[PDB]
Amino acid sequence: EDAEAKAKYEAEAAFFANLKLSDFNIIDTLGVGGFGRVELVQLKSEESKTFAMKILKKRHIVDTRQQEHIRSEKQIMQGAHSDFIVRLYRTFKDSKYLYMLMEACLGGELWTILRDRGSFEDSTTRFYTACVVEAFAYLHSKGIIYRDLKPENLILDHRGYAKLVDFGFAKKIGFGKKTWTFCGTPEYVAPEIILNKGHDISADYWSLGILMYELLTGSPPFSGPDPMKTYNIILRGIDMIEFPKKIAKNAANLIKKLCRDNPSERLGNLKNGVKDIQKHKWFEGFNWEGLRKGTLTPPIIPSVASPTDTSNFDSFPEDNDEPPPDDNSGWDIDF
Repeated sequence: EDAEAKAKYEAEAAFFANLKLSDFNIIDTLGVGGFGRVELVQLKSEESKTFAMKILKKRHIVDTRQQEHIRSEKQIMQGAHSDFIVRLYRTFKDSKYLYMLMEACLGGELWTILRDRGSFEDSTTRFYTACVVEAFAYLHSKGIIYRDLKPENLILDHRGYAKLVDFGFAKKIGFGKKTWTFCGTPEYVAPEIILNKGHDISADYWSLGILMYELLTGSPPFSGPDPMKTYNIILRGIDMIEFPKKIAKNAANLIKKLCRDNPSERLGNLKNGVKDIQKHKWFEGFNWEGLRKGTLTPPIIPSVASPTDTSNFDSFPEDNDEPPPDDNSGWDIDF
């Protein structure tokens, strides 16, 4: 359906080029962080159309020296056209804020669902991991590293399909090159990142193993009382970890194959690439075709009554903060 899809995407681009911020009403808050907030917004002329608007304070970006990361986030997410990646339709800007008009996924944050349930069963975790694998296949085929994989970066749509959000640390990297930024909490850093050896797409495969473990247990496999102990545990290796009994044999095999120390040895980096992950015995009987067609039934069916239903999210108080200072540095010229 390539010609149909291209026509649909062109029509979308033309549709969003014409919108202004005054075309939207704020419905409710979907998330609050240090970056800013994510507000559910409703198009005034078509009340069935709602979106997740991420609103970031520009001065806080400058203070944290995240300008390049944010520009990369916009470029990568706005150019990505994947059913397993939250769409970024367009951006806005004024002197104090950046605005990112994203696809609204009202099934809820995977991290809050994981919190409520404690842990996910094997088949549930398998569905979510397959969603991540498809997203990674797309990005890596485009030479993009995601880096920031964790439950907080996955969100469910109204169907229960999981999609990657937050591309703040995503980065395009050349063949035969590496990047050096230490991103993410200490529990999620690959060994090459801990040892300051540089990293590439292979680090994503490490994170995939971590994510499976966390989804199956509620906690990532390497965690100490302090960051240095955490890194020493990571250097000790996935094979030195005492896996809990609930993790199935094949899941443990796949986790160990993704979390190998040598980046060139990790599953997904070998001769058949991501196929080696998809063909792993853990995915025996998993219908990848049905997942990409949307016909596979998700493990958790969200209840969403309408495009303005935010009941799958935690409640958040309205923004009452002092506005940040203006930022006219011009680094946001493309927004």
